[PDB]
Amino acid sequence: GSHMPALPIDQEFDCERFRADIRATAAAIGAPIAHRLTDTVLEAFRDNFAQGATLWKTTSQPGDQLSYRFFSRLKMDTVSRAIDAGLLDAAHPTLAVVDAWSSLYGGAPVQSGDFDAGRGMAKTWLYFGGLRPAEDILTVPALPASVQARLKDFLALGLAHVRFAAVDWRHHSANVYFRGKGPLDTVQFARIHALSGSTPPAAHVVEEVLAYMPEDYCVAITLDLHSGDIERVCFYALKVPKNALPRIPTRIARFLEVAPSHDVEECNVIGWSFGRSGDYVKAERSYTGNMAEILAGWNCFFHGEEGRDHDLRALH
Ligand SMILES: *[C@@](O)(Cc1ccc(O)cc1)C(=O)O
Repeated sequence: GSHMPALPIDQEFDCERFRADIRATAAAIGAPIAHRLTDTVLEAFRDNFAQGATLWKTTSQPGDQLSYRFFSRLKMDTVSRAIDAGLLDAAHPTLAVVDAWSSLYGGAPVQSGDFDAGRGMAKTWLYFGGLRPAEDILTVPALPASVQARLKDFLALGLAHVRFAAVDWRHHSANVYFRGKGPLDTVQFARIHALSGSTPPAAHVVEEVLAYMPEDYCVAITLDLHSGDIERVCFYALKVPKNALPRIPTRIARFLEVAPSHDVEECNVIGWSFGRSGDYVKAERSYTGNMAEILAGWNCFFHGEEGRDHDLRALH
């Protein structure tokens, strides 16, 4: 239009440019778009995106959603806000576990938000504020007996501290984020992979995941919140530079190429997800608000850096 403003090219979060980039990136990777829903998310959580690290995610699954996420600096009840805005059932059965988890340690945990371009509110992510004993997370009364039962299987693998938990609002499951004292080796990999029910992989799949883990490693476990079944596990490598990337699916290569990053220090994340329904690769990519800074503040370890958790080692 005859004096329509140019979308900025600088680093600072701009909401109108975000809307355009969500649309462009969904199109670029062949993902679905929900215009109205996307506008509702952007209106409800504008400040969260502005003040946190806003970033992208997808998986190598064909046609999978283009997701967009805020990692929070502004601490507030994002779940209540989601419900106010019409983005989440007020009767969702996972609300009780999310409130329990959020209320721990006198309310220290901080919620972040994970959305899909085609489907709206996807996940609520909880940073718990340090290395929490797995017990504290897996034995809140809101969790049924069959979920709390899994505690002992985790402790038996030396997966004894939890750093994050992410509730999936379509599937009444949670991804629980552990840090193990490593190095991660072949046998520890196999014992973790075995939880998923996935067919054992060839030796080079494992060798490659092991080459990209920090010494003290982060692994997410997908837990059905009714049955306690484990569907999936996922091993993460954070801030992998483009010239050091592992072998990736062409869909992930495309994603990393087309999704824009405006951060001073670019941040790509690669997850190797293994699961009974099929393996895949997850990718995340920085957009605005300094993803790397948030992750370092959480005491995450970056590819190529020392990767030793001293506090953890004093506890084990
Ligand atoms: C894990 O790698 C989990 C993880 C994965 C992606 C992002 O962005 C943050 C955290 C960890 O280091 O705790």
